[PDB]
Amino acid sequence: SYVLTQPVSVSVALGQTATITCEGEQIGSKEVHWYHQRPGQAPILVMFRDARRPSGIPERLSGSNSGNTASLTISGAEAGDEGDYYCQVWDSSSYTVFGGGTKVTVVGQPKAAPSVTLFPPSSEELQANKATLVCLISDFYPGAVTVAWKADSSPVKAGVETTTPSKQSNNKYAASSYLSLTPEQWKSHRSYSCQVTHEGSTVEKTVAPTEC
Amino acid sequence: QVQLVQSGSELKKPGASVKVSCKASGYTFTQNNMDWVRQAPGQGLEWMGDINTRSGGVIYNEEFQDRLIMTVDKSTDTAYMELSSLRSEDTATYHCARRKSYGYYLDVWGEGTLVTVSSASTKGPSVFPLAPCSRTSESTAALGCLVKDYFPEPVTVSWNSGALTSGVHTFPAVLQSSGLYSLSSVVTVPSSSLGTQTYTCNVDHKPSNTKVDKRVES
Repeated sequence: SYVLTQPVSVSVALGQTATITCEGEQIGSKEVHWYHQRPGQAPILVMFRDARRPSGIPERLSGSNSGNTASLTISGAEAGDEGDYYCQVWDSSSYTVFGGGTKVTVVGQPKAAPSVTLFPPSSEELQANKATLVCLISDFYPGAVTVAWKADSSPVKAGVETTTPSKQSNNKYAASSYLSLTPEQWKSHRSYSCQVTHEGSTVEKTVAPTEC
Repeated sequence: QVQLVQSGSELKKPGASVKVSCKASGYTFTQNNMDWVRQAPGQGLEWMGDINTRSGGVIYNEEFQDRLIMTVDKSTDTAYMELSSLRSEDTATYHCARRKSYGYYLDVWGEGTLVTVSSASTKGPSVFPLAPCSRTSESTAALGCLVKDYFPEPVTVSWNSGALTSGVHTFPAVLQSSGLYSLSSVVTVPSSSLGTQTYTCNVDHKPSNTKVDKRVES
């Protein structure tokens, strides 16, 4: 049962260099291959036979293998390099073996303020005896975001479901927050607000049932 | 173009079986072996097996041999994975991946098929239009679709039958305490085109065979 061991995580800043290791007993006598899986995508081959790059992979990615440690080095780190990297070997008895993956996060990136949109419950939903307010938060960086809902300025501490921030193909984050109300609760207030705080800056959007 | 097109996502009960297909094109099917690799949510890659597309002989990951049948149809260049006696922990995305000819790495991967194994009911989403009631004169406008209360993942959203791609942002789903998911998709348009063209979101939920087209702006 041949085992490949990788670190759990590696951080690398923009323009910088970092190395991911893949340890195995006498792995230097095997050929090692590597895959990069971007968030929400399928894996892609990025290195094969220790050190050969397939089509489209830039020379700033390099591989090596000796002794009991193979490695993949990302230099000139770019935002698109983020994701999970897996090493792999073929063993004559264990067949295809994968390492457990290393999560690579690209840090030192610049701030992008979020775009926030707040939608009221639709007429179709109110007809179905439900009311969901939808707060969409996009194009932000870093990922840390706080969301607070208010009903006429008073904090709402019931019916809120917020998504953990996830990366967009833009390398910026997105998150959603949903507030569930009954149609009577929705029409009982003058206004509702979704307040989003990102890197010390707060932005707010409001909706009013009388405008609907 | 080398393509590996997989069948749709499904919900199966524990004890049942699933058969996933991988149609290959753009190369000579019998020149490469085909592998199957799965990934449970938030976890790593797990190799399941490899098939020789000429002989139909397979090499299995021993842990799956008793309940995995890998086959190919050489007349339709299609590879199949049939996993039986399904268990809760078989919930995963199953990928086919082409093995390098005369090599041992996987050079092309299919996009995957999510198979959820659960006794829970499938539920197709209810799609609601997202529009401002009366929002401040500006050339931007946000229109959307709230894809509510579905199970299991995944759902795909497109706008105007795929014609609309610019300014489209489909958000990852929230999982509610009720065990149901909801997601939203928004399009940021030019405010001038609001009255000229209709905007419709197209929602596909393969596990429930649900397809919904929802007019947001007329």
